Amino acid sequence: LSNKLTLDKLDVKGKRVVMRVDFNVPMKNNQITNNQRIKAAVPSIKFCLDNGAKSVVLMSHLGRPDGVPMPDKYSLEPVAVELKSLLGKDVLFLKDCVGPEVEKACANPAAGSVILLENLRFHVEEEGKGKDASGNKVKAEPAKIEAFRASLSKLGDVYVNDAFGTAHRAHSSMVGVNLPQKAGGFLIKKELNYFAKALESPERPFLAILGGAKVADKIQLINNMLDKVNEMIIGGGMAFTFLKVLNNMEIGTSLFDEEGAKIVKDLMSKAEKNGVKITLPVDFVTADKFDENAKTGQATVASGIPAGWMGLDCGPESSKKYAEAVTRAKQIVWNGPVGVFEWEAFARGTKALMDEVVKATSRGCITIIGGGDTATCCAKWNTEDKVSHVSTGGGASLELLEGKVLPGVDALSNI
Ligand SMILES: Nc1ncnc2c1ncn2[C@@H]1O[C@H](COP(=O)(O)OP(=O)(O)O)[C@@H](O)[C@H]1O
Ligand SMILES: [Mg+2]
Repeated sequence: LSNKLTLDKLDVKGKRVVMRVDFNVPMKNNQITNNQRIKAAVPSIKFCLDNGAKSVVLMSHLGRPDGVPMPDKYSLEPVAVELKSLLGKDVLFLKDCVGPEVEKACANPAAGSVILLENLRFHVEEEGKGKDASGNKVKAEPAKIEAFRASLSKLGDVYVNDAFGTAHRAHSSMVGVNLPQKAGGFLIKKELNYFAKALESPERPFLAILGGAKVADKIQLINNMLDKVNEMIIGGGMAFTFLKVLNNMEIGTSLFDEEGAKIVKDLMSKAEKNGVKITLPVDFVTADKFDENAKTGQATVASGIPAGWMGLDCGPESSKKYAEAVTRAKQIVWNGPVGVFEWEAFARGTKALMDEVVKATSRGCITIIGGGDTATCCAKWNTEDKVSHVSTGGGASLELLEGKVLPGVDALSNI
């Protein structure tokens, strides 16, 4: 960022600001479970308003609608409502993010107008791909992508990107906006500065804790991370891929990444060569279906998971092994709950791991927890202030740990 235009050097007096934020907040039945990512953008938004912005037009994705409109499942409308509360200002919600009606509402707003656009991923051109409404994979057309970007660019005179949590995504709203000044917000500044200091020479041992459910994405990041860390917990939804390939463990209907499976053995060889201690769980809480009211069971690696059942949390021997890796660390980066922590039957391991990480912070371990869902763990159990840093970035944070530049940063104007 030292090299890039940032919002503190952007003259906004009388300008419309179009601002990409990560408002991809966790939900249960169109209710916001954690407004952390919303609050995190407020400093950038208030700056613009305080310094005389004509308008701030906010844009984000929510979940993975795959390029089809899904207002019933994936609308940002609840986020506009929560934003109102957080800003003390009213927020005009629009039901689309591009096209003539949107351009019109954004062309010349009343001074101080805050506008939140609908889910960008209701359009295929944001990601550059998705699925048609029948579930068949489609790829977007370049001339349509270009038009999508041109339409977004009409909505502001100047562009800010404060979407740290999405900064690893080279999507239209993140790298494609064509305006003369493209400036990083304060949340991006705050996050890049923390990780720059913490990644420069990590305290050792440096433990990465990888869990969660986006197994196809995350498994592809392990290879570079193995040059940076001394230990790695591979837990949550990611473990099953590894145990299937390594132990031939019967995993039931647990998450499994078919492509990921093909590099597991390569990753474990690299880990052995780099002296990275891999800790996989050894036991599970199982469920007879993917429901919070499912019947619960126990499984071990040796027993396997029964057919039709899925592992949704680690068990007590796993928690103990996770605790011992946490006890040995001087620095930790954790992204991905180690169970379906949202559901109380499957929350105990993630809760146990959190208690250990809080303890560790107390004896001077540098502890970093990131992700839309992993940070919600901290909100759930009131630990946001009992670890060293809660980041709004999960996958974005792991890509920094890999040593990469984030495209959403790299696309900003130079100083
Ligand atoms: N064994 C599992 N099977 C399915 N989902 C899991 C498992 N363990 C954790 N999860 C889920 O992982 C999700 C979070 O994954 P992810 O989005 O990758 O993390 P973050 O948002 O912190 O980057 C949670 O919603 C949680 O329910
Ligand atoms: Mg997530």
